[PDB]
Amino acid sequence: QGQLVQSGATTTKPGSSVKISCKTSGYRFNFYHINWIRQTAGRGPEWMGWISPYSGDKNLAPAFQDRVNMTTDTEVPVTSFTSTGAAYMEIRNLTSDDTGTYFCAKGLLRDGSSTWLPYLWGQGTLLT
Amino acid sequence: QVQLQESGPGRVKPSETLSLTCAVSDDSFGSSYFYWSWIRQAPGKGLEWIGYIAYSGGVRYNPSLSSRVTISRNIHERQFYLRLTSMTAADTAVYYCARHCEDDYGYYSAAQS
Amino acid sequence: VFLGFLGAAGSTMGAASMTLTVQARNLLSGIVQQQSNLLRAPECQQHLLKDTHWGIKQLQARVLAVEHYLRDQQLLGIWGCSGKLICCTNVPWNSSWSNRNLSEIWDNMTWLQWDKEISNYTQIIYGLLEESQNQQEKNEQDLLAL
Amino acid sequence: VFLGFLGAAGSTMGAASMTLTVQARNLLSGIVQQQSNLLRAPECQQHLLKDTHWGIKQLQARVLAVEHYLRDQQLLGIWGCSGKLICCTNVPWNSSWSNRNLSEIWDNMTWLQWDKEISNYTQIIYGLLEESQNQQEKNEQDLLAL
Amino acid sequence: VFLGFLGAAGSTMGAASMTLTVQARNLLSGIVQQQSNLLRAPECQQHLLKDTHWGIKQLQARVLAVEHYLRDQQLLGIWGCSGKLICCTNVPWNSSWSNRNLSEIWDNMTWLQWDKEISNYTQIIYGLLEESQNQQEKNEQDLLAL
Amino acid sequence: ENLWVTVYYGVPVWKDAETTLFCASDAKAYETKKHNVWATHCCVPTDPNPQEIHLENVTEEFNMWKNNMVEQMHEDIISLWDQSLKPCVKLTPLCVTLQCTNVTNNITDDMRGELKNCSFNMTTELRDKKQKVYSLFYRLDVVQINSNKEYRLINCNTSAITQACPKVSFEPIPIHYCAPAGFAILKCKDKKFNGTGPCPNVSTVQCTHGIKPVVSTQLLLNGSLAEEEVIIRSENITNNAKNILVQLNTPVQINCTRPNNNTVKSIRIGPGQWFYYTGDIIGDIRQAHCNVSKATWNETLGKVVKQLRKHFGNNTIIRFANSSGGDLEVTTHSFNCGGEFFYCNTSGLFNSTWISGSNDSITLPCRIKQIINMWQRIGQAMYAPPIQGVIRCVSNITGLILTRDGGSTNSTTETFRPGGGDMRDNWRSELYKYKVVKIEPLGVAPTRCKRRVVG
Amino acid sequence: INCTRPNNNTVKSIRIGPGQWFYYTGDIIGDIRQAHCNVSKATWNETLGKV
Ligand SMILES: *[C@@H]1O[C@H](CO)[C@@H](O[C@@H]2O[C@H](CO)[C@@H](O[C@@H]3O[C@H](CO[C@H]4O[C@H](CO[C@H]5O[C@H](CO)[C@@H](O)[C@H](O)[C@@H]5O)[C@@H](O)[C@H](O)[C@@H]4O)[C@@H](O)[C@H](O[C@H]4O[C@H](CO)[C@@H](O)[C@H](O)[C@@H]4O[C@H]4O[C@H](CO)[C@@H](O)[C@H](O)[C@@H]4O)[C@@H]3O)[C@H](O)[C@H]2NC(C)=O)[C@H](O)[C@H]1NC(C)=O
Ligand SMILES: *[C@@H]1O[C@H](CO)[C@@H](O[C@@H]2O[C@H](CO)[C@@H](O[C@@H]3O[C@H](CO[C@H]4O[C@H](CO[C@H]5O[C@H](CO)[C@@H](O)[C@H](O)[C@@H]5O)[C@@H](O)[C@H](O[C@H]5O[C@H](CO)[C@@H](O)[C@H](O)[C@@H]5O)[C@@H]4O)[C@@H](O)[C@H](O[C@H]4O[C@H](CO)[C@@H](O)[C@H](O)[C@@H]4O)[C@@H]3O)[C@H](O)[C@H]2NC(C)=O)[C@H](O)[C@H]1NC(C)=O
Ligand SMILES: *[C@@H]1O[C@H](CO)[C@@H](O[C@@H]2O[C@H](CO)[C@@H](O[C@@H]3O[C@H](CO[C@H]4O[C@H](CO[C@H]5O[C@H](CO)[C@@H](O)[C@H](O)[C@@H]5O)[C@@H](O)[C@H](O[C@H]5O[C@H](CO)[C@@H](O)[C@H](O)[C@@H]5O)[C@@H]4O)[C@@H](O)[C@H](O[C@H]4O[C@H](CO)[C@@H](O)[C@H](O)[C@@H]4O)[C@@H]3O)[C@H](O)[C@H]2NC(C)=O)[C@H](O)[C@H]1NC(C)=O
Ligand SMILES: *[C@@H]1O[C@H](CO)[C@@H](O[C@@H]2O[C@H](CO)[C@@H](O[C@@H]3O[C@H](CO[C@H]4O[C@H](CO[C@H]5O[C@H](CO)[C@@H](O)[C@H](O)[C@@H]5O)[C@@H](O)[C@H](O[C@H]5O[C@H](CO)[C@@H](O)[C@H](O)[C@@H]5O)[C@@H]4O)[C@@H](O)[C@H](O[C@H]4O[C@H](CO)[C@@H](O)[C@H](O)[C@@H]4O)[C@@H]3O)[C@H](O)[C@H]2NC(C)=O)[C@H](O)[C@H]1NC(C)=O
Ligand SMILES: *[C@@H]1O[C@H](CO)[C@@H](O[C@@H]2O[C@H](CO)[C@@H](O[C@@H]3O[C@H](CO[C@H]4O[C@H](CO[C@H]5O[C@H](CO)[C@@H](O)[C@H](O)[C@@H]5O)[C@@H](O)[C@H](O)[C@@H]4O)[C@@H](O)[C@H](O[C@H]4O[C@H](CO)[C@@H](O)[C@H](O)[C@@H]4O)[C@@H]3O)[C@H](O)[C@H]2NC(C)=O)[C@H](O)[C@H]1NC(C)=O
Ligand SMILES: *[C@@H]1O[C@H](CO)[C@@H](O[C@@H]2O[C@H](CO)[C@@H](O[C@@H]3O[C@H](CO[C@H]4O[C@H](CO)[C@@H](O)[C@H](O)[C@@H]4O)[C@@H](O)[C@H](O[C@H]4O[C@H](CO)[C@@H](O)[C@H](O)[C@@H]4O)[C@@H]3O)[C@H](O)[C@H]2NC(C)=O)[C@H](O)[C@H]1NC(C)=O
Ligand SMILES: *[C@@H]1O[C@H](CO)[C@@H](O[C@@H]2O[C@H](CO)[C@@H](O[C@@H]3O[C@H](CO[C@H]4O[C@H](CO)[C@@H](O)[C@H](O)[C@@H]4O)[C@@H](O)[C@H](O[C@H]4O[C@H](CO)[C@@H](O)[C@H](O)[C@@H]4O)[C@@H]3O)[C@H](O)[C@H]2NC(C)=O)[C@H](O)[C@H]1NC(C)=O
Ligand SMILES: *[C@@H]1O[C@H](CO)[C@@H](O[C@@H]2O[C@H](CO)[C@@H](O[C@@H]3O[C@H](CO)[C@@H](O)[C@H](O[C@H]4O[C@H](CO)[C@@H](O)[C@H](O)[C@@H]4O)[C@@H]3O)[C@H](O)[C@H]2NC(C)=O)[C@H](O)[C@H]1NC(C)=O
Ligand SMILES: *[C@@H]1O[C@H](CO)[C@@H](O[C@@H]2O[C@H](CO)[C@@H](O)[C@H](O)[C@H]2NC(C)=O)[C@H](O)[C@H]1NC(C)=O
Ligand SMILES: *[C@@H]1O[C@H](CO)[C@@H](O)[C@H](O)[C@H]1NC(C)=O
Repeated sequence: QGQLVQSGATTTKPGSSVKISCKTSGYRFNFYHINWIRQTAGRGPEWMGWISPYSGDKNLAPAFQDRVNMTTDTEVPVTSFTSTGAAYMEIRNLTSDDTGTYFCAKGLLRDGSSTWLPYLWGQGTLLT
Repeated sequence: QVQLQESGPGRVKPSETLSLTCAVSDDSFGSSYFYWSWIRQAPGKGLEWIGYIAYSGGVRYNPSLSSRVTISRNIHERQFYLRLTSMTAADTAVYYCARHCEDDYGYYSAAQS
Repeated sequence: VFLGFLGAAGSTMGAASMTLTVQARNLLSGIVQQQSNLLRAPECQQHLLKDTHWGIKQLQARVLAVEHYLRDQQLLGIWGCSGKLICCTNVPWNSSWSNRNLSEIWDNMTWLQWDKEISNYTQIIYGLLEESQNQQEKNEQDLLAL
Repeated sequence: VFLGFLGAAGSTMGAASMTLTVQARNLLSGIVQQQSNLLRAPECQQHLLKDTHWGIKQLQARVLAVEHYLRDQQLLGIWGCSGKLICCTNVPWNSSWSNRNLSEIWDNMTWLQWDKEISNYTQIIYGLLEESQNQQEKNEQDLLAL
Repeated sequence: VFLGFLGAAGSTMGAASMTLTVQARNLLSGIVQQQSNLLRAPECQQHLLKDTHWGIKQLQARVLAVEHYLRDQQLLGIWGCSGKLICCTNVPWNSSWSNRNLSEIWDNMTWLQWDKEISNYTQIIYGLLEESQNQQEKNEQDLLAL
Repeated sequence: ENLWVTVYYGVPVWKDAETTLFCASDAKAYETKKHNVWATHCCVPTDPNPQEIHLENVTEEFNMWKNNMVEQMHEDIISLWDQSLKPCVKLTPLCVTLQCTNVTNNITDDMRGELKNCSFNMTTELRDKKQKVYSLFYRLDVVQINSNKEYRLINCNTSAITQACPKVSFEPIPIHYCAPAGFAILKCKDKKFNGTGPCPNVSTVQCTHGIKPVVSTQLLLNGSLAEEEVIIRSENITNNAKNILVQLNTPVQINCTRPNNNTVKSIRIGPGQWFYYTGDIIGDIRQAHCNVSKATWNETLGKVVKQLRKHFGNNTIIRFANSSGGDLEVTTHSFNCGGEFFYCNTSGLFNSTWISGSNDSITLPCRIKQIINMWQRIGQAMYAPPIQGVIRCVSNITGLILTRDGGSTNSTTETFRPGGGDMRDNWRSELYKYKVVKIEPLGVAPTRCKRRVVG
Repeated sequence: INCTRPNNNTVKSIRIGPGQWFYYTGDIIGDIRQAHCNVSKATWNETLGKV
């Protein structure tokens, strides 16, 4: 029932920082987590990190621990059980190996063991 | 309600002032959320809403005749009146006083009109 | 630590089901202070109830509250669940009501949106609930006619 | 198919005992519509209760109904049968009350003429019912004084 | 032979615990005669309740009585002891409340001076009583989330 | 094995409901007021500390226009007014013909026939034998029925009149409205969130905050202020039909004084001393007025038109110059101060660049009536007893009541006039954040567990 | 049974108390006829017979 819209794609030369925006709707943005994952061209795709829109606690892979800054905009209420929000993703040092497809996803359940597990994905974006 | 007795001068000279009276019988006046309007009808043509006075106080008239129309409401006298200054031959028409109730709440003992 | 009255209204159904006593208490500790009439005993006798129909009107509001309590305790009674806050029944769950799995229901949904999703079939479920007991009534009936 | 409210009043005691939930419901769904005050909330505020003592008088009638419910639930409570509609007790059946056999009672008599035949000894049976529990109270008393 | 209403108020706690049904009855047989309104049905219609606010005032007193009953039955309900007059719980007895041994309590003290000695910690005990159930709620919660 | 239904008692579930609220007075006993204050002395005391339980994650829809808590409070205020008026002295025999003449306004004051000197050929009993007394009457209270300076009090041929007891006080005190158990009051605590819509931030309360029943018509007085930006409230349609509600973030101050030094006279009417009146003024003859700092009112009006083009959404011509009236209660800021009822010309506040400026503080002329028809439908009018000495009250102006003149002229026309809206709108102005719901604590859900064993 | 009062009453003597408070009967307009009720003689004789 929810939807995850992603920002427009753009190519920037290595060395500079960038920002991806993932806009939400069709659910309660503070209920489910937000995951960011990359599909590497030539190798296996790797999970990058997740952050809670409500708790604000963030946990990243050690492969992107000191290279990624996540931020979650405060949700905007729509219905009695639907809100809209914005999730932002950032990289500090750019390189040629950073080229690949990127996706933003939401959580499956609110509690339990499969809380932060990606469930609903965005359309994706392409890089340098 | 069913007895809205009108009174006044059916004969007015030009450049004078036309005052009219509309008396209500069934005391639905004191009930809130009631709008009491003055309406005229030119023969052959359609009907034109002149002005309305609210349960709190007269809010608006018609923009064409806004400065020359004044609707008063004598609470205790059980009536409400209309005044129209600078009477012209174009204002020669048939005048009525009509009632209607709009409820933002829809919260009453019965259904209103 | 306890979130307070209706605190888990936005929590998962499992979390609210853990603090249902909290919601149960506001049925009694609103009505303990009013029946007390201890702070009401002396203030101008019985809060001057002569020529004050608001006093009677107030009283009628108190009546509606205890009347609602009696409605819920009656329903728990005719379902054979009077003494317990959580009881299991014999009625099987017809899938047409909701198709959601258990994990999605108890760890992904709140009681509000659940009650909104099932408000359509509540009467049917109550009918099975009033009916199913009737098979227990009948088993006791077999034990009665020997 | 269910005969309706008080439908089995002329049926055998066994048949009515099968549809006691039906008679149980009219204790609640008369009083759910009145406590609702949803159709009463807007009609001339609270049905003009000022200078109308019929309104209070009406209210007193509603009070009597919930008061009667509380009398029956109290009796089920002090007999240790609160949660159940059919409960068995420890009181033996003294034959002086009625000499009729089981088949003649449950397959030949209605609850009306039964209640009329036993209205004479109802108080005595209630006394044994209030008394017999007291031996359970005493067994729990043995478990209390160790 | 039964000492009568509140007869064992000066007896040892064990003796009163044997006749708790006696004290339980005055909750119902004061309110059966008033809800009856049989001797009230004909006397000047409904005891002239027009221009007599004592009639409404009287009625409000009747309301307070059934309201107090509902408070006690609610407490028995949320402690899972609705159907029984004597129930054992899971809450352990903290010695800070009273240091007296069992023999001194049940064969040397009356319920009055006991209730006076423990009125200080009643709220704490009720809190453990509302809390302890919550571990039963949680065990049923384990059975719910499978 | 399979899935089975299980009963849950006490689930956090609620539905929109209208129920009977009750009154509550702050637990001061109001001993420093000398009588009862809206007869709310006899009203359940508030808890020493109220319990407000925040509800994490909860988003609920509010509607201040469909709240009905407003209609309930409105009827409660009306009925309290009647309950306080019932035992007081009704001036039915005082509608005798009066012989009145005009008396001069002072040469420092606008020459108006105002405060009329009236003699009474009325007899009370045979004992009086048509005593002749004189009283001072404001012009609005009297009408010239027949010529030769013959007069009667207005309304006397339409309806009866009753005199407010001198002892009872009209000062509004904070009243907390409480819901019974099984019902609840939901409070939206988002400060910027407009009046209606889904509130992401919801708390639950047993009783609302202290709401003062301020009787007002044009501008709201002594209310509560919205935090951060001011708030503007219309209905969904927004097209010349509703009444614009305004809630300010900063209060303006308004001082209203009646300089006339009134006294007492014509005491006994009925068996015993039963009626108060106005003796001759002592000292100068000054007309009532109210000042409002011209600087602050120009700033506040500026921020208002900024927020008007904000909620409007479209640049458009928004004027204030004009103002239109029905009756009296919409042309004048009607309100109550110390027991006297003031009616004020607001044209200086609602013009176009009216300042310069021209005054340090804008001054508004206010006339005074002792005969008022607020909640007196058709039948029973009220006489406010005269107040001895000079009158002066300071009021917080927290809100406003406006009305548009929407007109499809391609954004050319759009004029906002100070309507004299109903008093219920005043209650909506403070009940916008609250809402009444009933708890439905019964939830059934499947957990695949069955009570196989019976008994 | 049809019951008619043929007299064409009006209104008069309005104000008694403070304000117009009392209704009365003006002079009749038209003929002076006394009130009456008809009942079909056939049907009433049949009904009395069955009674
Ligand atoms: C979204 O939802 C959230 C969740 O509900 C909302 O957050 C809530 O907001 C409430 C209002 O702001 C807040 O209420 C606070 O209550 C606290 C404790 O309540 C007691 O005390 C206050 C008075 O406080 C004083 O006393 C306490 C001790 O009792 C001291 O600790 C304080 O420092 C004060 O000295 C009483 O009124 C209550 O009845 C209780 O007895 C308070 O701490 C707090 O007071 C502060 O804020 C007040 C304004 O709201 C202010 O008047 C008061 O003086 C305090 O201000 C501090 O800072 C100023 C800075 O200048 C300083 O001058 C003062 O001296 C003081 O140090 C509140 O009253 C809820 O607790 C809060 N709940 C949560 C979970 O966050 C949120 O509002 C809402 N927002 C939106 C936009 O939707
Ligand atoms: C309102 O709605 C929101 C929905 O958004 C809801 O938030 C959910 O809250 C529930 C619980 O109330 C969560 O459900 C459980 O969460 C368990 C995890 O809790 C721990 O881990 C969190 C993640 O930390 C990661 O990152 C850190 C680095 O920062 C890293 O070290 C960790 O190892 C981990 O990778 C953490 O946020 C959380 O909070 C505390 O700790 C962090 C630091 O770690 C601190 O910053 C916080 O401020 C805070 O102090 C805590 O540490 C999760 O494990 C659990 O799943 C199973 O595991 C546990 C065992 O740990 C089992 O006991 C459990 O039963 C499960 O089987 C379960 O998922 C849920 O995740 C939230 N959802 C979110 C945030 O989206 C609110 O509660 C709602 N509130 C109301 C009132 O309704
Ligand atoms: C009001 O009071 C009256 C009292 O007069 C009461 O009527 C009693 O109703 C109860 C049930 O409600 C009856 O009790 C049971 O009846 C079982 C018999 O039911 C079947 O058989 C009937 C007899 O048919 C005979 O004749 C046909 C030829 O016409 C023949 O083929 C049959 O084999 C048989 O010999 C029959 O009337 C009945 O009704 C349907 O069928 C007939 C056609 O057969 C049709 O014409 C009818 O219109 C109707 O469609 C039905 O077919 C009886 O067997 C049973 O005893 C045991 O057997 C069954 C197994 O069959 C067990 O399940 C059961 O538990 C028993 O152990 C039992 O006696 C009782 O007989 C009635 N008494 C009468 C009529 O005097 C009303 O119900 C009361 N109502 C209320 C609301 O209180
Ligand atoms: C108000 O407060 C007072 C407190 O003062 C309280 O009195 C207590 O009452 C309880 C019972 O209600 C007593 O508790 C039990 O008493 C048992 C003894 O009862 C028998 O023995 C009594 C003593 O008789 C001695 O003397 C005679 C010679 O006179 C001699 O032959 C006997 O062998 C014995 O030595 C006796 O008074 C009593 O009364 C009847 O009999 C006498 C004649 O004997 C007659 O004169 C009296 O008028 C009366 O008819 C009776 O005979 C005691 O045994 C028991 O302890 C255990 O033993 C029994 C088995 O016998 C077990 O069944 C029992 O469960 C115990 O395990 C227990 O102590 C208590 O002693 C009283 N305390 C006093 C008097 O100080 C009132 O009851 C209170 N009332 C209320 C309403 O609260
Ligand atoms: C919005 O909020 C504002 C908040 O301020 C409201 O404005 C307030 O209104 C109330 C009620 O109208 C006012 O209360 C009045 O205060 C008056 C103040 O008078 C003072 O002086 C009097 C005379 O002084 C002499 O006598 C005393 C002894 O009595 C000597 O000590 C003194 O030295 C002098 O010799 C004093 O009598 C009085 O105590 C004050 O000190 C009072 O006079 C007034 O009492 C009259 O009204 C009572 C109620 O009807 C009545 O019972 C009395 O008998 C008497 O007739 C009353 O207490 C607030 O003063 C006023 N606040 C201000 C001005 O700042 C506002 O009403 C509210 N709503 C709206 C719509 O604006
Ligand atoms: C609204 O208008 C009223 C008028 O109705 C004003 O009330 C009057 O106030 C004046 C003061 O401005 C009063 O005049 C003064 O009265 C004093 C008290 O007199 C009483 O007490 C004395 C002492 O026991 C008795 O002997 C006497 O009989 C009275 O019972 C006098 O002491 C004053 O005299 C002194 O001062 C004057 C100058 O003021 C000197 O010339 C004298 O020689 C002497 O030294 C003075 O007479 C007047 O009495 C009040 N009227 C009434 C009816 O009492 C209100 O003050 C006004 N409102 C406000 C807010 O001001
Ligand atoms: C019970 O009794 C009452 C009497 O109190 C009857 O009411 C009267 O009814 C008669 C008709 O039978 C009325 O007489 C007619 O009035 C018409 C209306 O007059 C008003 O409207 C005109 C037009 O605007 C005004 O100019 C005028 O000033 C009035 O305000 C007239 O139009 C009639 O005149 C025409 O008809 C007559 C013949 O009927 C011709 O001779 C004329 O030339 C002209 O063509 C006529 O005058 C009378 O006015 C009523 N009385 C009152 C006080 O109003 C009730 O009808 C009766 N009950 C029943 C059931 O009949
Ligand atoms: C409506 O107008 C009235 C004026 O008639 C106005 O009332 C006054 O408001 C001020 C607030 O600015 C009150 O003053 C404060 O009162 C509190 C409560 O006791 C005190 O704690 C404050 O002292 C602290 O703050 C001062 C600076 O504001 C510091 O200088 C001081 O050292 C303390 O730190 C302060 O005194 C004032 O009491 C009222 N007046 C009366 C009579 O109550 C009211 O604010 C206006 N309405 C609104 C909604 O603003
Ligand atoms: C308060 O503001 C809300 C939000 O702007 C208004 O509701 C909006 O109304 C417009 C026009 O009908 C819609 O396009 C929006 O979708 C509505 N939003 C929400 C959240 O309801 C509401 O009408 C305003 N109430 C006032 C001004 O009294
Ligand atoms: C009116 O508002 C709409 C929506 O915000 C905007 O697109 C449009 O440009 C505005 N037009 C004018 C004239 O303000």
